[PDB]
Amino acid sequence: AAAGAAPRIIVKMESSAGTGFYYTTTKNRRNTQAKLELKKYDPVAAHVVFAAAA
Amino acid sequence: QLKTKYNDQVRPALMQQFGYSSVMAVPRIEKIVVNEGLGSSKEDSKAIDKAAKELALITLQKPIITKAKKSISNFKLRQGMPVGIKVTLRGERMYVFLEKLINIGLPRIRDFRGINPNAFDGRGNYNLGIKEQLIFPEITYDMVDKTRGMDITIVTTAKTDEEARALLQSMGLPFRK
Amino acid sequence: KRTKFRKQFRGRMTGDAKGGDYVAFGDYGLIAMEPAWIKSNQIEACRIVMSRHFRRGGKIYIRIFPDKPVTKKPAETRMGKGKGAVEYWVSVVKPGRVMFEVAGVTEEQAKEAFRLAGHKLPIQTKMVKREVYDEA
Amino acid sequence: RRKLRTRRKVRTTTAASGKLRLSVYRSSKHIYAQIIDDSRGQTLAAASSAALKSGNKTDTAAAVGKALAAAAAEKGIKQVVFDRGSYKYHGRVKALADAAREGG
RNA sequence: CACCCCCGUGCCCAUAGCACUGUGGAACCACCCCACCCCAUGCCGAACUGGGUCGUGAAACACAGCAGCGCCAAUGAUACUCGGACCGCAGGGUCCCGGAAAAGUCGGUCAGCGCGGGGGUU
RNA sequence: UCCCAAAAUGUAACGGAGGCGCCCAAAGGUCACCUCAAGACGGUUGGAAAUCGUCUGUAGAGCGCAAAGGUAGAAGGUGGCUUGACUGCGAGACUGACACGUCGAGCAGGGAGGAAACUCGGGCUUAGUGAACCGGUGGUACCGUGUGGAAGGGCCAUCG
RNA sequence: UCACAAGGCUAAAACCUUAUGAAACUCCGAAGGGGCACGCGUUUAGUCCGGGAGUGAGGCU
Ligand SMILES: [Mg+2]
Ligand SMILES: [Mg+2]
Ligand SMILES: [Mg+2]
Ligand SMILES: [Mg+2]
Ligand SMILES: [Mg+2]
Ligand SMILES: [Mg+2]
Ligand SMILES: [Mg+2]
Ligand SMILES: [Mg+2]
Ligand SMILES: [Mg+2]
Ligand SMILES: [Mg+2]
Ligand SMILES: [Mg+2]
Ligand SMILES: [Mg+2]
Ligand SMILES: [Mg+2]
Repeated sequence: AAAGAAPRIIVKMESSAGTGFYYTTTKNRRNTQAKLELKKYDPVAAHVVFAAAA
Repeated sequence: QLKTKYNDQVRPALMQQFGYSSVMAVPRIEKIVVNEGLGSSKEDSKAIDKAAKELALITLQKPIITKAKKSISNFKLRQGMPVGIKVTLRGERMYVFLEKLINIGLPRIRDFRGINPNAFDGRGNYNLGIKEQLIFPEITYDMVDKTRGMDITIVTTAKTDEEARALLQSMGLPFRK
Repeated sequence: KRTKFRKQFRGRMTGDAKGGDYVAFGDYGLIAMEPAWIKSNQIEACRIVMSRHFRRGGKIYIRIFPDKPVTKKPAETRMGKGKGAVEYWVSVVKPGRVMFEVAGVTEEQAKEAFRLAGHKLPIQTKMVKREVYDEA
Repeated sequence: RRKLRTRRKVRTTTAASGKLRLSVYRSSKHIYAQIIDDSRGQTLAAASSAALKSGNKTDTAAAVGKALAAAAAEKGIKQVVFDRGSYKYHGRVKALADAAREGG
């Protein structure tokens, strides 16, 4: 969207699977503070949980 | 405990007094309800801690923090924040704390001569809240900080106020005449 | 006269008078005959006329009331740029509607106070006298 | 307070489900577990517990689960839906369950 | 259902609701009693839950009475109005033809139709 | 979003009012549980309003924001577990001049909650948006100019 | 919901009788309209594929 973006930021959720695959959504930094930890499907295998890469 | 038996000896007392066609159709006692509505001006975490302590030490039952109904009038009010403290006593511990009260409470009350006999819950029940805390069996000024007071509400399953009244008194209760 | 708080602007349309064609609160009554608009000041005028003629005190029921905002654009403006800003207030008196009720005065007094009010009015009128018990 | 029952009741999609729903009633120390074809205003099987009970008051749940499911064998009922009540699926009505849930 | 009654559960979603009122008890329901555990309380067996009585049917429920309230609601006429034609400078209004309300008056109503089970008819 | 808008949709004006360019890691998925505003009587600080109790109580409340519709058998308030705020698709419609846009059963992989029937491909819904072009980044090994490599492009993703 | 006429009543609000306005009020609610099936009954248009357009200032009641 736009640059200034203090609350909510487009973060990319990259896999642990080392496949290559990632996701994108938004986190508030008011409430995530540290990191983001989520469990979604991987289409290069089946279902292997990612972490909030920059 | 014993108080239960005394209720069961008030039961033919009120059966005989009122001529009830049934023994369950007689005034009984549902819960005791202890409120502690400090807050509004007392926004101190320390203070609601103290009220928790005091309540837990007299009533022998954990107390609930009844928050602000989120009504925020001109003066000091707000959304979801501690403003009152409730402890609902019924059954056993009701009878235990209530006997603690007739026994050691209103007697040890500074300048005591009974309470208001003019009608309460005209539906047929009766409340009565009580002030000071320096008039107690368990509360001490040698185990607190400042000085407070509370609220008390019984539910007589009566049908009018004369019948409530009767139950109350013959259960052992001071009516200031 | 005016309403006290509202929404602001309005519109215009017509057919015959809803309620009420009947004579409550009084013994004699004055009735519209024409689909007018009626401004505060026009009533104010009728009120002051009749109030004077009755002296102290009689009894005066001003049934009609101006809730309708009428606007007028500023002086010398080309159309558009907006809607005109609330010039004055009208009360949409439809025919047959009873505008006035007076009582505590003779028939004569009523006739006169009426006629005097009538000459101050944008529209023809007629006076009448009770029997209209549709309800009470 | 009637909210729990009419809640789960509508939450059991009556007809469009296909399956048959199965009532209970363990409030008193007598129950009624009915089996209903919802749509048609008719009640199929059923297996009460007030025409002799052995003696058990809540221990007998498994019994009438097994008894009901027994009626279900004969009438030919293999599919089901569990219409509980204000009853929070725990002990007694869980017994009636597990019982019918094997003894079909 | 054989006749009643009670328990569940439905179609119906107030002419089916509420109040006042009477009836009801071991035969279903209810309160009841106990709770260290299953289970559960933003606190408390109040509620969910669990072991079970007697006692009471007073509360609640079921049933009956009732038209105070609520709800349902005519005919008659009217409002408006398709479509035929008209008057008024205009605000607005009329005639013919069919359709036709709302509110109100008459009233109507303390519902009706099922399924299953239990328990009774010396 | 409402009114205009003439009881189908649609419909203009420098006509009449008001919001948006977000927010939420729980405000989502599921599972389970709870019922509101307000007034009247009586209640230690209070005493217009606080917190407790009884009675009334179909919505006179609440829904992150505008309003409209909607909603008490929940969308409203609370808790447990959670990552369906998922890939590969899309029967069939709504809607637009086109491009767009919207709803969506059902199949596969593979998971979440539930005892289970089941529900979940974001949020009660309707705003929270930017077509191409040129470029950044992670994967991919489709083309690669004698051949084999590599520069470079292409594809899916994605940021400006 | 907002606005409003006389009175009651009360400490003013709520509430009671009487009484009324509303594009952005609605317990209700027509005439008419719109979709679909038939054609129970008359009549002539339609739809699709392809060639050629012009029009996109409208005017009055
Ligand atoms: Mg005409
Ligand atoms: Mg006619
Ligand atoms: Mg007719
Ligand atoms: Mg009855
Ligand atoms: Mg139209
Ligand atoms: Mg146009
Ligand atoms: Mg270019
Ligand atoms: Mg690349
Ligand atoms: Mg490359
Ligand atoms: Mg009516
Ligand atoms: Mg042009
Ligand atoms: Mg043009
Ligand atoms: Mg034109």
